[PDB]
Amino acid sequence: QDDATKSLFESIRVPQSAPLMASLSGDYNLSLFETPGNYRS
Amino acid sequence: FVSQQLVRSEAAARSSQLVKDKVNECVKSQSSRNGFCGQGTHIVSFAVN
Repeated sequence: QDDATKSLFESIRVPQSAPLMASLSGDYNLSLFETPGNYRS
Repeated sequence: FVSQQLVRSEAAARSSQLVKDKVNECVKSQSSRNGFCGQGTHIVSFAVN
């Protein structure tokens, strides 16, 4: 289970990321997926 | 032991389906989706025993 979790999270990771688009871009209100203690959305 | 053999048979059947999919996707052709045929952007894949 530990090795499966590690492999799954290694396959999850993206090479590029744009964290500014979560709430500081676009007219859409998708703040439910905005990371702000807890770092979950 | 019989129950263990049955559970391992189900796991082997699922893995056999996965091997069929990987052979028909990554070996005979070049994949488009990432992550399925290993890490990075796929170039070529070889399957051995």
